[PDB]
Amino acid sequence: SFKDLNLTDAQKQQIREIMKGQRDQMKRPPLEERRAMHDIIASDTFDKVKAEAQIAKMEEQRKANMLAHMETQNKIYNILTPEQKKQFNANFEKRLT
Amino acid sequence: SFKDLNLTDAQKQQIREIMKGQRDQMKRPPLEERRAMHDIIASDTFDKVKAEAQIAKMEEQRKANMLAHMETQNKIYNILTPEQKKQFNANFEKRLT
Ligand SMILES: [Cl-]
Ligand SMILES: [Cl-]
Ligand SMILES: [Cl-]
Ligand SMILES: [Cl-]
Ligand SMILES: [Cl-]
Ligand SMILES: [Cl-]
Ligand SMILES: [Cl-]
Ligand SMILES: [Mg+2]
Ligand SMILES: [Zn+2]
Ligand SMILES: [Zn+2]
Ligand SMILES: [Zn+2]
Ligand SMILES: [Zn+2]
Ligand SMILES: [Zn+2]
Ligand SMILES: [Zn+2]
Ligand SMILES: [Zn+2]
Ligand SMILES: [Zn+2]
Ligand SMILES: [Zn+2]
Ligand SMILES: [Zn+2]
Ligand SMILES: [Zn+2]
Ligand SMILES: [Zn+2]
Ligand SMILES: [Zn+2]
Repeated sequence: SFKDLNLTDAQKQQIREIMKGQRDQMKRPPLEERRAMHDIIASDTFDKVKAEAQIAKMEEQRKANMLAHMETQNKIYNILTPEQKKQFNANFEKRLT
Repeated sequence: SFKDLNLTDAQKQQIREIMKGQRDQMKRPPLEERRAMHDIIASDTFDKVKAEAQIAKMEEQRKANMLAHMETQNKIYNILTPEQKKQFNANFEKRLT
């Protein structure tokens, strides 16, 4: 939640420039992934080998998405003032998502 | 100047580290050059050969100073974002030193 940091107008513009500078922006849990999960779950046995293959399948896409996310967050962190960084870091310590 | 350069606090710290890292590094003794220049000017006749020797001595100090200056500016340039580099380059066109 960047919005509780009292972002300056300059910082709001800088965030826009960062988010345009790293926009993917991917959709919400691909239907294909869900359908593969569905096939594993709605079966009379749990197929662990099949499940492992399903879990691994989008590893490349996850890597690209998570790299973009982390780089974006790092860029935003670095436009913050020392006061804002302390608040961001305190908030980080309390959340688990 | 740094005119319209939106420096991150991380980059402002990096600049301080660069500028401290050049202000200490090599020696600066310039009063001797100035005193030799003074003695050429405040003399009953102009000694061209002596003046040429003073100028050549000054080239040593100029080299040291210019190398330090350019290296410092290069280090600063390389902490900048692409947007900031474009602004730095535009500003460079308007400044004289
Ligand atoms: Cl489904
Ligand atoms: Cl069956
Ligand atoms: Cl069966
Ligand atoms: Cl793989
Ligand atoms: Cl943490
Ligand atoms: Cl310069
Ligand atoms: Cl300069
Ligand atoms: Mg060096
Ligand atoms: Zn900007
Ligand atoms: Zn389904
Ligand atoms: Zn199915
Ligand atoms: Zn069966
Ligand atoms: Zn296993
Ligand atoms: Zn793998
Ligand atoms: Zn993200
Ligand atoms: Zn995150
Ligand atoms: Zn932490
Ligand atoms: Zn005299
Ligand atoms: Zn002479
Ligand atoms: Zn300089
Ligand atoms: Zn300069």
